[PDB]
Amino acid sequence: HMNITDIREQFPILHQQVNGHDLVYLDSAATSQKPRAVIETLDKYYNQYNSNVHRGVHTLGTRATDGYEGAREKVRKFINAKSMAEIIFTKGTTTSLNMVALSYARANLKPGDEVVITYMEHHANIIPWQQAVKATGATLKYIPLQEDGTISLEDVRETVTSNTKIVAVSHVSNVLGTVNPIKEMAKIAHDNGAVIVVDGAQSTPHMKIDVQDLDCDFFALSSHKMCGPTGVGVLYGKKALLENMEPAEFGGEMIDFVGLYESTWKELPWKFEAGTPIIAGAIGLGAAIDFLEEIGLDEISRHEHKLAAYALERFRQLDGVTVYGPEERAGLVTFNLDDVHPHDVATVLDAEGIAVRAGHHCAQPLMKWLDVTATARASFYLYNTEEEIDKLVEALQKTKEYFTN
Amino acid sequence: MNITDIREQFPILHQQVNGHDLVYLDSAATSQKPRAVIETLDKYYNQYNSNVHRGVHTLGTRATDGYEGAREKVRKFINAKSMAEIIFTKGTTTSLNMVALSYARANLKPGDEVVITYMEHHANIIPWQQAVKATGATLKYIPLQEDGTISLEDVRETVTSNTKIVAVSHVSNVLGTVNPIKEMAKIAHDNGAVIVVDGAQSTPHMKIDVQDLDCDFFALSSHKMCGPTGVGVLYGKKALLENMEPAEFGGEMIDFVGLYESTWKELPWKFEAGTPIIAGAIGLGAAIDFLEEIGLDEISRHEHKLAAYALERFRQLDGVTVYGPEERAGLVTFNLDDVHPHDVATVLDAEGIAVRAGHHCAQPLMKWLDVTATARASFYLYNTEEEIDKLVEALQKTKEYFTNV
Amino acid sequence: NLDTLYRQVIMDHYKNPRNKGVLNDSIVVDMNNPTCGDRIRLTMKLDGDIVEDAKFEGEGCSISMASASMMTQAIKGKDIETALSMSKIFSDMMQGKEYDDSIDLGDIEALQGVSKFPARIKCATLSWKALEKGVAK
Amino acid sequence: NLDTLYRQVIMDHYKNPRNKGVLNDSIVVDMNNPTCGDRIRLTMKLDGDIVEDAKFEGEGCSISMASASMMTQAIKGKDIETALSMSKIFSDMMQGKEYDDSIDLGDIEALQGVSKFPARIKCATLSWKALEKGV
Ligand SMILES: *Cc1c(COP(=O)(O)O)cnc(C)c1O
Ligand SMILES: *Cc1c(COP(=O)(O)O)cnc(C)c1O
Ligand SMILES: [Zn+2]
Ligand SMILES: [Zn+2]
Repeated sequence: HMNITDIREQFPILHQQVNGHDLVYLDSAATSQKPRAVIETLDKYYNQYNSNVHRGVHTLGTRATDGYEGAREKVRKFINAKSMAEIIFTKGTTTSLNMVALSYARANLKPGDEVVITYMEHHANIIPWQQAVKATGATLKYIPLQEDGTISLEDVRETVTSNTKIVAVSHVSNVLGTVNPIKEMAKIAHDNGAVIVVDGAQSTPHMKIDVQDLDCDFFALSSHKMCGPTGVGVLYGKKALLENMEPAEFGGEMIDFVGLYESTWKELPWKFEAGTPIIAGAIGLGAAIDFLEEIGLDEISRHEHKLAAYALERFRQLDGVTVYGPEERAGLVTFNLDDVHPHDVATVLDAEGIAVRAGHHCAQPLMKWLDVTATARASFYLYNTEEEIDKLVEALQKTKEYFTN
Repeated sequence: MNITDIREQFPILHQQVNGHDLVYLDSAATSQKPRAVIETLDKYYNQYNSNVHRGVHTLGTRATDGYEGAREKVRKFINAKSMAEIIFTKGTTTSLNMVALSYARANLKPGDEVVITYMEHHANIIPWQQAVKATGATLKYIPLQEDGTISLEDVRETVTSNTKIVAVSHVSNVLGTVNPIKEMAKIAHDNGAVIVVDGAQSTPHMKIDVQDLDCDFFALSSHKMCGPTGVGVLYGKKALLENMEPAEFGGEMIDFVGLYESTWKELPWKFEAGTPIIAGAIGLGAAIDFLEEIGLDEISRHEHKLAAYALERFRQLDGVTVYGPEERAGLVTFNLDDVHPHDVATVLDAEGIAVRAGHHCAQPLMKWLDVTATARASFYLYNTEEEIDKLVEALQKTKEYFTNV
Repeated sequence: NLDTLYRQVIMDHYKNPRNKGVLNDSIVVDMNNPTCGDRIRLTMKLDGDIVEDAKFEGEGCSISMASASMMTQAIKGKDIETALSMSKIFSDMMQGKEYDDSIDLGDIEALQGVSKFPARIKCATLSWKALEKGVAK
Repeated sequence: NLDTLYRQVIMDHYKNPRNKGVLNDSIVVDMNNPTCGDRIRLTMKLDGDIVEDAKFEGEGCSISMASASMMTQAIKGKDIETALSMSKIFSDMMQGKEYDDSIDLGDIEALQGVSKFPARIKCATLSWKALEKGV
């Protein structure tokens, strides 16, 4: 399987020093780095065939259009959507989720209805619902969490009722590392006459996504977390639902006929793509998909499980470190050192060239659920090694000793 | 900087298409990029890609300083008073939609009017259509003079005390007209209305000063001004932005997130939800530096000279009707009698020449001109008189080709 | 030149179109070419499962209008969802692939040429796209 | 090393802060570090044109808390003009800049070290930002 040496060789950003130490990048959950395959995809686009897409009759226009639509097809296959009509390019998971809230939620919520979310949700998958319920007179409800930060199926069945129209849930928590039971949740949503909206920004880079097997109604993901360019992402939605949603934005490219006062929309998926699209980013997202598929997502998953187990074990041998979340997890650990603020922790680590995140990780309610003000988080991806976990743990030990002499 | 030096910076220009030198005359659809911008993207992904803002490691600092330094370059570029007034968006279409969603829908009641023009691009039509429909307001059209310019008298006739919004393109992408924006802003203000300027076609080609223009909103797209795709700017007067709700919700645009309620970040981040367009915005900044080093007044002088040379050469060819007035920006929209512009563009592309054919996202304009489609060559800083000659010789070949049948 | 993949017969259908006009008591589709500027208003009056008359009006390039003309004439009297089979064959023909050749497919085929000039595929497919939406339930 | 950031005086103000509390009839502003974890509530009672007392309550990292302590103490009895001048000097000090050493900062100068750790600028600046909004 994965030869970590050969994998790392393809990411130029990894081969540099920070404060006279080799960079130890453990912040992939905030954003991922890019292989040469992707950056060269951007280069070749701008060097050889940049042009507008679709409305066009010249040679470079054809190449640019074939690239953009070919990337759509790669995304469809990547997440196993039935049809290209169901894949929409957006600016990111945030925009994607907002599109569902603006076009779907505001047309299918009346008073008495419920949107059901989770305590562990990223802000992206909280605030749109907050705004949507307030616009429609509906109600926001939270599925409780178990001790270990996982969700039980019973608590979903208890929280979801016949009044629920929407359940929104992250596939993988970016703080707790939990893999939520999305398939089973989709079934409970369907049994109560609701749709399910899946925030997959944290699952899609690290595990295989099959939207048909998941039977999720909407699925959102961000290119920048999966070795892709910044500024692009995907909204998947079942075709039948997209057919009856109005566009979230209006302008060129998404229209068919424009009169002075009224207009008709293009067919799916172009219905939802107003204006000159994210041409190079979408092509580069397609190149990131090719790269990840050649390695294999099951292989990426196995690598991260091995790093997560190794990290956990080494962290239990460290006294005075609390890790949050369950045993079985994705490739991240959020933690605190007792009596050392996480800003101090991150400063010491960055002085040893180690990059982690400190703060609330865009999950403030989760922080309050954990009874913590802030946390530190190391996250792993296909280019991280056991050696880097050793550096992290040794730096945490130095941090401990440094503040308590 | 001579024209040869300038072309030297754009690798896409130095290639063959159908055995001919590329003759790219479609800058009004999208612009090509200098080495300075592409290398900006390269260096971002090779050296300091990381999430921006709430940040603790070294590369995060460099990424954030790059993103915010690009904001400052945009502010100075368009002479906005304050960074608070510069918002990074996906493009002009998004920008215009944000104004329609957050401003128009909070300031329109029955009886109120939104005033646009017949020459507007779709981006600056459909959002207004949707906004009037949602609020019970009325859309009104400023007529055009027979040569496709706007009269100040026609604006005064159309704008009334009931008008809340006037939306107008700075430069028509079809006619090449420069609309009297400054004087229009004054008439809008006199009638208790704000003005929204679609600046996608002016910003790449002439100096923008929003303080002298006194426009309330101004929208532009990076991809047309030698910048990366997927990024643009919304400028708005600080006092207006203060009282508009965000268009999108999620992380980065918040101060505090509780379960049911959240508070917004100060401007400009209020309007920037989610992981932002990090590499795109830094590369837009590099495009601005590149354009400033050449000088926008010089770019304008160059395009006026190409436009004059093109016009003079054009009617000394029989059988072409050109649309719009004599004094114009660096573009010509035209038709060859009895040859559909798709056929024109096919023959031109066979001689390596890239033009656009059909509507140009201005269907009402097409109907005003009594035409179903048009051809358009557009010029920019890297075009030459020689390429104009190639275009005209190819139009002659096109004529003679379709007469021999 | 290479441009003589604007065949003899194609230019004839552009010069002198076949079923130009409007049909009443009808299935009515209206379509624009995504590559903007070609408009069709395609009208089919059908006798159960067959198109007894098919007509169109539009404005557009030689290819789009000629393909509409050849289409309407090759689809006058057509039988079952064999019409859809013709469409799928046409789309394969544009992509360069070989097809199930000679289930009549009256005339057209000169549009084979636009397997080159891929920028014009949509120009030739407009009329056919209209048909496929015509029979969409 | 790290030793140029976590100076003795800084650690001392973190361990044993000077003006801990929230006090009375006053201007009270509370401020948060966008990089979550640092919260301050600054309390100042102003006597015409001079700050007779400043106190603070809060939680956060060493730098933010220590800077709050040092700041509150270095502003006792100073004028408003002097206090803003101190603040501008502090903000120059966080960047590379040369700054005017007229005007004693006492302990505050120990925070010079955070110029070499830009991710902590905001941690050191929080307390001062509180003052600038205070006026
Ligand atoms: C290009 C253009 C737009 C739309 O800009 P996008 O970058 O496509 O969103 C709007 N108005 C005018 C005049 C334009 O030229
Ligand atoms: C990163 C992330 C988001 C937000 O995605 P952007 O790409 O920043 O818009 C939402 N949800 C989860 C679970 C994430 O990890
Ligand atoms: Zn055509
Ligand atoms: Zn801090």
